[PDB]
Amino acid sequence: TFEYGDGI
Amino acid sequence: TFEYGDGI
Amino acid sequence: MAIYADNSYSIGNTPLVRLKHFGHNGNVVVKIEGRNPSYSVKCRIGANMVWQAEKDGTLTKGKEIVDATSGNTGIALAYVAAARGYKITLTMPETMSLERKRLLCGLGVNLVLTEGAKGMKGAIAKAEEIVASDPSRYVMLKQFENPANPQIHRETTGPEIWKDTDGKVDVVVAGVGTGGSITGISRAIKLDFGKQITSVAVEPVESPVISQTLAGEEVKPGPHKIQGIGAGFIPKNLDLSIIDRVETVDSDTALATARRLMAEEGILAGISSGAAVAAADRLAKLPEFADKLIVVILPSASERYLSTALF
Amino acid sequence: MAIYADNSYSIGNTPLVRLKHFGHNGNVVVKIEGRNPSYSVKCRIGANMVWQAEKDGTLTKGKEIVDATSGNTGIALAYVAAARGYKITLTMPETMSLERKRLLCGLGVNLVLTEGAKGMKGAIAKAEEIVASDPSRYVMLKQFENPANPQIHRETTGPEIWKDTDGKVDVVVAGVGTGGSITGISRAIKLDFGKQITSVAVEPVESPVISQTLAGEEVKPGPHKIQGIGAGFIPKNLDLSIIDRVETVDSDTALATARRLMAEEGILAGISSGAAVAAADRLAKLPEFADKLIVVILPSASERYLSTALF
Repeated sequence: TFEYGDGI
Repeated sequence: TFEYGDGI
Repeated sequence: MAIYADNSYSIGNTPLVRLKHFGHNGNVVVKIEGRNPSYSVKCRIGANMVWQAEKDGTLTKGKEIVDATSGNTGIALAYVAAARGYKITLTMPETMSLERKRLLCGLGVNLVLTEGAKGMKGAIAKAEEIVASDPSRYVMLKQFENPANPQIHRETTGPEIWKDTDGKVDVVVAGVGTGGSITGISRAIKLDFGKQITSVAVEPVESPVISQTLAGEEVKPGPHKIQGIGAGFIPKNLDLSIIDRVETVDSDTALATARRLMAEEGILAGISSGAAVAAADRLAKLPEFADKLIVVILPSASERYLSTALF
Repeated sequence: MAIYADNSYSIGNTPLVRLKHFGHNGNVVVKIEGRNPSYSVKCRIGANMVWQAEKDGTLTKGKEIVDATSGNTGIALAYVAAARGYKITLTMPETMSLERKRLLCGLGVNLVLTEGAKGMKGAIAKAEEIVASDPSRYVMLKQFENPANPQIHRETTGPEIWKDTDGKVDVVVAGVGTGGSITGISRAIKLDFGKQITSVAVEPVESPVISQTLAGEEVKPGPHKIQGIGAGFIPKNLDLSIIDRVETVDSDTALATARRLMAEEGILAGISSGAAVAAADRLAKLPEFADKLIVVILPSASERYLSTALF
């Protein structure tokens, strides 16, 4: 999963 | 490895 | 004549393709940003953030690029740093998809992996920590706030949409990560070309912070699988003032949609491309949008997602 | 205006980038065919072979595409079949790189895996076997002999090179698989635009059947790792008459060269792209080629080679 800017 | 048309 | 001095200059001019199995009578058209160096829309900001920093004097020979990113922006900065001869360090959680560690390592990136349980914040902390050690040596480009992000979209992505639709575009649908794409495109079309289109931001239903913010509700970010969007906060590079509508899409549907693009349209797009199309399809099937031309940004290509959940 | 009716029409218009760490004073420029739907030069023949078969009446609604290919041509035909609504079966040895089995499966391809120890011949046998079961239902496009292969390169790839160099191109360097690329490009530039350039075919030193043939020596194919070239025979779609020179390159150097393209130029190219550049660099460093503009085809992108030997 992606949270707080993760994966950008 | 690639032989006789393999990988095209 | 048309020979680029290095790969950073070959950005953009991505094509528009009409969808056959989405929308209503061809009202949905997609812009394939996977057709880019480094295979994503971020190649545009990777290039322009470096170019601007050079023009500003903040980036010079000798100085090193340091930044935190666990997505396509790292790959974009990596190829630009390689093309233009900069050293680059990227920080990211120790929870990366190996291939990306190799792709980045292959690109010459100095990988600094942080603890995973910290996530992005861990990584940004390490980035700023490293910049602190010699601010004279390190420049952080800051994609979430660097105005050179939306500016490149205003100067290229937006004008490409205008030109290729002959100014007939009525709606732009784009997922929001940094917000740069929707912001620049919207500014270009509404302010530079003067057409009052409908700008649609897309975010995960799992983490609908833009929707909650605009509704004056409690902002509750959450985890999701739509890589590239849903930062869990409102980034400085999202200009809420040009956003006309916000659509939420769930991870499973975004995924199912990306699979349909491949199987039914022969379009190889990433998870977030499926999200943008699912949102666009919904609008395209409202009678209010029936005679409107809807342009959807597809941010990346699907081979960057082999071994995720897409395949 | 510029909206493609389906993804097959978005082929080509790939960019030229000047190399900084190869050649002599910028005489080497690369054409990035990785910037294509399905990420390879084969998207061009995938499209045109289907288009021609439609125009010929040999391909019609209901009829199924059947062919043998363990390379990029399968991916190209797959995306075209998906875009235009054809069913497709591809045969290939049971020795494929899973990701490719999934990519193809994701594209809707009916995968028929044959025994590996048989290699391509096993697969082609099964393809023709399947076509025999109902020749009225199945059409095999035959990339090694189908004239629609080199024709698309004569009509697009060649003219793009001419236009983007303003007719200043002096040399074209291209690896040979089917031979379609070098054949069409050469025909375009020499016959349609009338310029006497030097056409350079590239093949693996491990399997230099073109070199051996032209020298009147015993033809001895062999195994190599340069995916996409070195078929081990002279294909019908290689027009030897337009080939001015043949350069051989070894697998290790082709690989090392592709790695340099990534790390030093920020160009994400495949193994065969490294081979083409290694050959071009050699010519570019001969004084006879010092004031000559050399254009090198880079057939594919490197993410199609994560987990090969490139990474």
